[PDB]
Amino acid sequence: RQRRLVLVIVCVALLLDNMLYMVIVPIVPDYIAEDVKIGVLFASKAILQLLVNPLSGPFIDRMSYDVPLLIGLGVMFASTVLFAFAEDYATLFAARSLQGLGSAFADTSGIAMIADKYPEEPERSRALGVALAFISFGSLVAPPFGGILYEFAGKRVPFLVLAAVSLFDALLLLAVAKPFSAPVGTPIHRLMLDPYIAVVAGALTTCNIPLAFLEPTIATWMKHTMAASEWEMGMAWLPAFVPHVLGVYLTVRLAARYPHLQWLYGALGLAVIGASSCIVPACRSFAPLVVSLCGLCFGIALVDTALLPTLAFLVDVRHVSVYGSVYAIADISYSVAYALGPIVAGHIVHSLGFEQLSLGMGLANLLYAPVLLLLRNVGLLT
Repeated sequence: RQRRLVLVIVCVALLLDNMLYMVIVPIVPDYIAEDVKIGVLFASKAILQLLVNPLSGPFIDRMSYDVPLLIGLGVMFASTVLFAFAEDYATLFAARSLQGLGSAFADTSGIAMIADKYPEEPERSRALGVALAFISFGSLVAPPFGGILYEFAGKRVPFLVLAAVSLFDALLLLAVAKPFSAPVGTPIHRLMLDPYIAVVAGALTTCNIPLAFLEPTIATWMKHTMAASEWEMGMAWLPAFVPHVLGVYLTVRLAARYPHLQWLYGALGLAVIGASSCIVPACRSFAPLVVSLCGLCFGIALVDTALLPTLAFLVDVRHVSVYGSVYAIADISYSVAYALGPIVAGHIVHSLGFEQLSLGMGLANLLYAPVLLLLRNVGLLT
């Protein structure tokens, strides 16, 4: 028990958190439906994640990661009960913005708590891997079932049930950890100018471009002239979970036998992601495409559970020992591709076609692994 009971509560608060940013995409254009106006609504979540994260950086490391987590959970509960009482454009826009703010306040605090409660070499990696696996189980296998549940019942009862469950989890966390009972960190604008952190931030912002750009342009490529039914459009990302957990487990296991090596895994993951992005075109069948998607999803875990604890290690070694405003920088890095995707992907696909942007993403991905080589002396720093 002890610290382990908190980890389960935080992890579940992230599984249901990622369920909602991706169960509303197929629901939006059943009400409003000239296509540029609907693009901004889908980009509202990531836009607010860039204008609140720098302001919420120093906020997190000032009151021990509890009040920000509770604030984020409350805001997201408020935003969940608003998606089910909405039919017009403005209400959905406001709900999406509130969801983005709640994510920006909650995910960083949860990751910081997980990193703080497990200070050690062989346990922090395991905790972060568990958190990432719980995130992936909510982000990659849930929306297929949520779509069927909405098609059967609707959008009122399930969303209210989700809000009730989120409130239950928040109340459980409040009862377990009591914040209302009787170290100056490094600011972001000076933490950014670190040669050993900018590379990691760039790798994080580069390893997430293919996921942000494949959606929502993969459906119009599946249905267009290649034998696409309706099941194999929502069931094309579900068999993409086993490689992810396998990669997370493999990287966590290999991070213990070899302690020094924490850049080779990132380079290999980036290479795999680039190769998968390059090979995703030119597959005139469902099975090769789903295999390429499997490889693409597997490559991301290698980068994630090899460059996520590296930030904590660096901020502990050559800075002050507070775990905040660093995962905020990581979140800023991660929330740029998702902001740039649903607005530029359609234009790029219409102009150059779904055969050159994929190679461009692959070439960009295979141009940073050499850059990730300036992380060879980490662990020797004194």
